[PDB]
Amino acid sequence: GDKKVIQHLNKILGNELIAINQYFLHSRMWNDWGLKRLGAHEYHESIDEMKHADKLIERILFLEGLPNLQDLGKLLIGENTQEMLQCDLNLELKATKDLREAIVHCEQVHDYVSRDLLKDILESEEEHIDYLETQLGLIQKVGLENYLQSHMHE
Amino acid sequence: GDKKVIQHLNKILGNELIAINQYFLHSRMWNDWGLKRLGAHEYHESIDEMKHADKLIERILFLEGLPNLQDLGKLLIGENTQEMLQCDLNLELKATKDLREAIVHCEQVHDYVSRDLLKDILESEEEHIDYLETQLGLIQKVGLENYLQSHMHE
Amino acid sequence: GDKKVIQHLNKILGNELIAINQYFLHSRMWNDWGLKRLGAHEYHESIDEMKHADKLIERILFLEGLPNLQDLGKLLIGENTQEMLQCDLNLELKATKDLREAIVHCEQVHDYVSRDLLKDILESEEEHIDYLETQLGLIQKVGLENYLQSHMHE
Amino acid sequence: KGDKKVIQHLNKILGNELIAINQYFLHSRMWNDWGLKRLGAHEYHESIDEMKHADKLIERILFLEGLPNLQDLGKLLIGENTQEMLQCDLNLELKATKDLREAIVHCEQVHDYVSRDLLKDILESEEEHIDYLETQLGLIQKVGLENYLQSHMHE
Amino acid sequence: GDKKVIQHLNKILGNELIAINQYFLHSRMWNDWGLKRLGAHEYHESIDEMKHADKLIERILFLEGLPNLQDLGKLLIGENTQEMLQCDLNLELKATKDLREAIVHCEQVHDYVSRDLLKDILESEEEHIDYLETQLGLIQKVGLENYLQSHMHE
Amino acid sequence: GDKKVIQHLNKILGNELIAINQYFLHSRMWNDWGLKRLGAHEYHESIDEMKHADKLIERILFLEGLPNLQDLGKLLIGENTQEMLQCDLNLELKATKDLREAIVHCEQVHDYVSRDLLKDILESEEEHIDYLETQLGLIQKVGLENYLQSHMHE
Amino acid sequence: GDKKVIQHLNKILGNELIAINQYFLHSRMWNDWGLKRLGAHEYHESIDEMKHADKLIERILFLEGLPNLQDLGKLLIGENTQEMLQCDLNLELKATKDLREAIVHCEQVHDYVSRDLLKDILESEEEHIDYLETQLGLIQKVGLENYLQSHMHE
Ligand code: HEM
Ligand code: HEM
Ligand code: HEM
Ligand code: HEM
Ligand SMILES: [K+]
Ligand SMILES: [K+]
Ligand SMILES: [K+]
Repeated sequence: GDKKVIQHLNKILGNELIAINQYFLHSRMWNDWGLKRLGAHEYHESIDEMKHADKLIERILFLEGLPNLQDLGKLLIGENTQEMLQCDLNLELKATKDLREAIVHCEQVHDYVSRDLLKDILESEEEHIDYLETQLGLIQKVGLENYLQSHMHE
Repeated sequence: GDKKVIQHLNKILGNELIAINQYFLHSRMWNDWGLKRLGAHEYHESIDEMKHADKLIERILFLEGLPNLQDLGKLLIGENTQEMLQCDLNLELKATKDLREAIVHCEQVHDYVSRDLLKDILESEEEHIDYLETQLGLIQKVGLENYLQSHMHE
Repeated sequence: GDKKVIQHLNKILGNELIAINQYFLHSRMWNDWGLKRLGAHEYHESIDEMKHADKLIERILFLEGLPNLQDLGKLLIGENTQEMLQCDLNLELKATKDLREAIVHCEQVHDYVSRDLLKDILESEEEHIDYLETQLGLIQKVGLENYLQSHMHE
Repeated sequence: KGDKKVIQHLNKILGNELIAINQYFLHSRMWNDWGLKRLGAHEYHESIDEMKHADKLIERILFLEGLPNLQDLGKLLIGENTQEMLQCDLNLELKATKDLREAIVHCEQVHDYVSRDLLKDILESEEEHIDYLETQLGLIQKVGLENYLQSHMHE
Repeated sequence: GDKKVIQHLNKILGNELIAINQYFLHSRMWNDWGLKRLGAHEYHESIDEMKHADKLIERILFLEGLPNLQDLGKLLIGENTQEMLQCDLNLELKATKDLREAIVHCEQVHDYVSRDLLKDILESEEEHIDYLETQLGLIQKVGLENYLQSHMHE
Repeated sequence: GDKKVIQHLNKILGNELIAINQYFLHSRMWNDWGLKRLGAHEYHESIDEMKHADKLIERILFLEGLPNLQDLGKLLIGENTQEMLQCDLNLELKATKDLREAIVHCEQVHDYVSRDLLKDILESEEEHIDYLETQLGLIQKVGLENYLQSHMHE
Repeated sequence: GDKKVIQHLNKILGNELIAINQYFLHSRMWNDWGLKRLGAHEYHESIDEMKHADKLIERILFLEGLPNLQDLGKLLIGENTQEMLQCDLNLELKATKDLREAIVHCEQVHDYVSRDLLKDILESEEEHIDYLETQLGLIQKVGLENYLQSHMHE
C-alpha cells in the first residue's frame, strides 16, 4: 500500500467517524422533539456513513495499513433544526474537499481501486449536500413553522 | 393531404415541442427545490405533450408532409412557482387558440380525421388549463407558503 | 459548480436535444415506410437520449447552472435508410468528441461526479456507434434489399 | 290508503331532500372546481346519501298510495365560499331536522309506526351531518381558514 | 367561456334535471306495481341522466358560469305503462332538439370540447329513444298484457 | 330520419359490401398461393368491413330506412399481389371520397350521431390506406420477390 | 378440376351469398323490433352461411376455378316475423335442391371430396329447415303473440 494513500484513507475515515456520531445525535434530537420525519432521514444518513467507514477500514487493512478509529474530530452539534442542518452541510463541504484531495493522490500513484471507492463515497456525499441545500431552501420558501410541521409525521 | 392542413399540423407540433421542454425544465426545477409533488405533476404534463407530438408527427407523415422538429420557439421559463404556473398557462392559452384555427381549417377541407386528432389534443390542453387555473386559485385561498408546503411530498 | 463544467454540460445537453429529435423523426419515418424493426430500434435510441438529457439537466441544476433547452442545433435528416443511419453516425461522432473534451475538463477541476455521469453517457454513445457501424456493414454484406426486408417486422 | 297527513308530511320531507340533493351536489362540484377535493368528495357523498333517503320516501309514499311530489323544488342555499357553503348546508339541516320532528309526532299520533321508523333513520343521518358541519366550522376557527382549506385540497 | 354556450349548457342541464326526476318516479311506480324489469331499466335511465348532469355541471364551472340546478321544468308523469313510455319519449324528442341547437352554436364559436360532450349525451338520448320506440312497437306486436307479463321479473 | 342521410348511409353500406367480398376473395387467393400473412391480414380487413356494415344497417334501421343489401357493385379483383393491393387501394380512395360527402350532409342537417359513426368508419379506412401505400412502397424498396417471401409465413 | 363441378360450386356459393345477406338483415330487423332471441338465432344462421361460403371459395380455388362473388341473386325479405321465416324456408328449399344436383354431378365425375363438402353443407341446411318448420309450427300452436313474446329476451 502507498503510505500517503493510507493517510488519505485514514483521513476520510476520521471524517466519516465524525459524521456517524453527529448525524446519529441529530437524528435522536429530532426524535426527542417529535420531528420524526427528520429523525428517520438523519438516521439513514448516519447508517450510510457507517457503511462508508466499513469499506474504508476494509480497504486500509487490505493495503496493510492501520485503520485509525481512535481519533474522533469535532462534532458540530446544532441546537435547532436550521442550525443542525447547517452543521451537516458544513461537515459535508469539508468531507467533500478532503475526498477530492485523496482522489487526486490516488490517481497520481495509480491506485485506481482506492480512487473508485472514494468516488462512490463522494457521489453519496454530494447527494447529501443536495438534500441539505434543498431543506434550507424549503425553510425559506414555506416558512420555518410549516417546514417543521411537514416533518413531524414519518 | 391538404398543404395548409400540414402547415397547421406543423404549427401545432411546434407548440408541443415548446411545451415539452418548458414543462420538462419546470419539472426538474421544482424537484431541485424539493417541491416533488409539483415536479411529478409537471413531468407528467411534459410526457403528455410528448405523446401528442408523436401523433402529430405520424399524421403529418401519413399525409405526406414533412414534420418540422427543427424550429423551436420561445420557452417561457418562470423564476418561482407562481411565475412558472402562469408561464405554463400563457403557453396553453396560445396553444389552444392555434388548435381552434387548425380545426376550422380541417373542417373546411373535410379532413375529419385530422380534426378529430386535434380535438383530442384540445380537450387535453383544456384539462391542463383547468389544473393551472385551479393551482393559481389555490395559492390565493390557502396562501403561498401553505400551497408550497402541500407540494413538498409526492 | 465550475462555470466551464456547466458550459460543457449544456453543450452535451444541446447535443442530446438534437439527437432526441433526429432519432424520433427517423423512427417515425421508418414506421411510415413499414420498416418497423428499424423504427422501434430508433425509438429506443431516442428514449435513451431523453434519459441522458434528464440526468444532464438534474446535474446542471444541482451545480446551480441554468439548463439550456432553448437552443436547438441542426438536425441531420436523411431521406433513405442508408443516409439516415450515416446521419445518426455523424451526429454520434461529434457527440462523442464533445464528451471527451468535457471529461478532460471535469477531471482537471476535480468534479469527479460529473466526470462519472459523462463517462456513462459516453459508454452509451459508443454502444450506439457500434450498432450504426454494424448496420452499415450489414447493408454491404447482405445487400440493401435483404437488409431492408429484415427490418420490416418487429 | 295511508293517512293523508302522513303522506303530506312524507312529501314535505321529500321536498327537503330534493333541495339538499341539488345543493350538496353543486357545492361538491364547486369545491372540486377549486381544487378542494376532499371537501368535494365528502359533500358528494352527502348528496348521494340524501338521494337514498329520497328513494325510501318515494317508495313509502307509493306504498301508502299517495303521489310522490318531485315537481316542487324549494330554494337552494348556495354559498360563495367554503365558510358560507358549510353554513348554508347547516341552515338547511336545521330546517330539515325541525320538519322531521313534526312529521314523526304526527306519525305517532296516527299509529303509523313504520313511517315513524323511516323518519327516525333519516333524522339520525341528518343529525350526523349537523355534527360534521359544526365540527368543520369549529375547525376553521381552531386552525385558521387557510390551514383548513389546505387540509382539504387532497383526498 | 362564451355566454351563449353557457346558456345552452344550462338549458341541457335543465332537461337532464327533469329527466332524472321523471325517470326515477316512473321507475318506482313500475316497482310499486310489480313490473320490476321496467322498473330496473328506468332506474338505470335515471342514473345515466344524473351522470350527464354531472358532466354539464363540471363543464359549466370550468367555463366559469353558474350551474342552474334551481329551475325544474315540468315532469311528464304517465298514469299507465303505455303512457309512461310515451311521456319519456316526448321528453327525449325535446332534449334531442335542444342538444342539436346547442351543438350548432358550439361549432360556430369553436367550443369544440363542449360540442363533443354534447354529442356523447346526444348519442345516449338517441339510444334511449331506440329503446322507447322499440318498447311501444312491442306492445303492438305482442299485446299489452303479454308485454307487461314479460316485465314482471328482473 | 332525414331521407338523404339514409341515402348516404345506403351508399356507404354498398361500398362496404363490395369491400367485404373483394377483400375476402383476395384473402383466399393469397392463402391458395401460400402467402398466408397477406391472406390473414386481408381476412381481417374483410371482417372489419363486416363490422362497419353492421353498424350502418343498425343505424339505417333505427332511422326508419331500408337497408339495401341487394345491390352489389363492381368488385375490383387483381390477378397478382401488386394488382390486388392497388385494387384495394382504388376501392378505398372511392370509399373515402363517399364518406366525406356523407359527412357534409349529416353536419348540414344536424345528424351528429350519424356523422360520428361515419367518422369512425373513415378513420378505419384511412388506416387501411396507410397499410396499402406502405405495402406498395415496400415492394419497391425490398423488391417483389423479397416482399412476397416475407408474407409466406404468418 | 372438372368444369361443371366448378359451375355447381359457384352456384351453391351464390345461394350462400344470398342467405348471408338475407339472414343478416332479418337478424337486424328482429333486433330493431326488440325480438332479440330471434335476432341472435338468425345472426348465427348468417355466420354459418359465411363459413360455408368460405369452404366453397377455398375448394373452387383449389380446383383452379374463379369464385364468383359478384353476382348476387334475389334476397327474400319479409315484412314481418311470419313472412321472414317463410322467406328463409323458401330460400332453404331452393338451396337444398341445388345441393342435391351438385352432389349427383360430383358423384358421376368422381369428385368425392367435393361431394363430402356439399353433403356437410346439406346437412346443415336441413337442420335449418327443421328449425324453420318448427318455428312456423309453434306460431300455430302457441299463437303469434305468445311466440313473439317468447322471443323478446335471449
Ligand atoms: C465505526 C463506527 C461505526 C461503524 C463502523 C458502524 C457500522 C455499522 C454497520 C456496517 C451497520 C449495518 C448497517 C446496515 O448494513 O444496514 C451499522 C448499524 C447500526 N449502527 Fe453502527 N457503526 C458505527 C457506529 C455507531 C454508533 C456510534 C451508533 C449509535 C450511537 C450506531 C448505531 C447503529 C444502529 C442503531 C444500527 C442498526 C442496528 C440494527 O438494528 O440492526 N453505530 N453500523
Ligand atoms: C420530439 C421531442 C420529444 C418527443 C417526440 C418525445 C416522445 C416521447 C415518448 C413518445 C415517450 C414515451 C412516453 C410514454 O408513453 O410513457 C417519451 C418518454 C420520455 N421522455 Fe420524451 N419526447 C421528446 C422530448 C423529450 C425531452 C426534451 C426530454 C427531456 C428529458 C424528454 C424526457 C423523457 C423522459 C425522462 C421519458 C421517459 C423515459 C422512460 O423512463 O421510460 N423527452 N418521450
Ligand atoms: C332527483 C332526485 C334523485 C334521486 C332520487 C336520486 C337517486 C339516486 C340513487 C338511489 C343513486 C344510487 C346511489 C347508491 O346506492 O350508491 C344515485 C346515484 C347518483 N346520482 Fe342521483 N338521484 C337524484 C338526483 C341526482 C341529481 C340532480 C344529480 C346531479 C348530478 C345526481 C347525481 C348522481 C350521481 C353522479 C350518482 C352515481 C351514479 C354512478 O356513477 O353510479 N343525482 N341517485
Ligand atoms: C362474402 C360474404 C361473407 C363471407 C364469405 C363472410 C365470412 C365470414 C367469416 C369466415 C367470419 C368469421 C366467422 C367465425 O368463424 O366465427 C365472418 C364474420 C362476421 N361477418 Fe361475415 N362474411 C361475409 C359477409 C358478411 C356480411 C354481408 C355481413 C353483414 C354485416 C357480415 C357480418 C359479419 C359479422 C358481424 C361477423 C362477426 C365478426 C366479429 O365480430 O368477429 N359478413 N364472416
Ligand atoms: K400549514
Ligand atoms: K431474402
Ligand atoms: K303469455
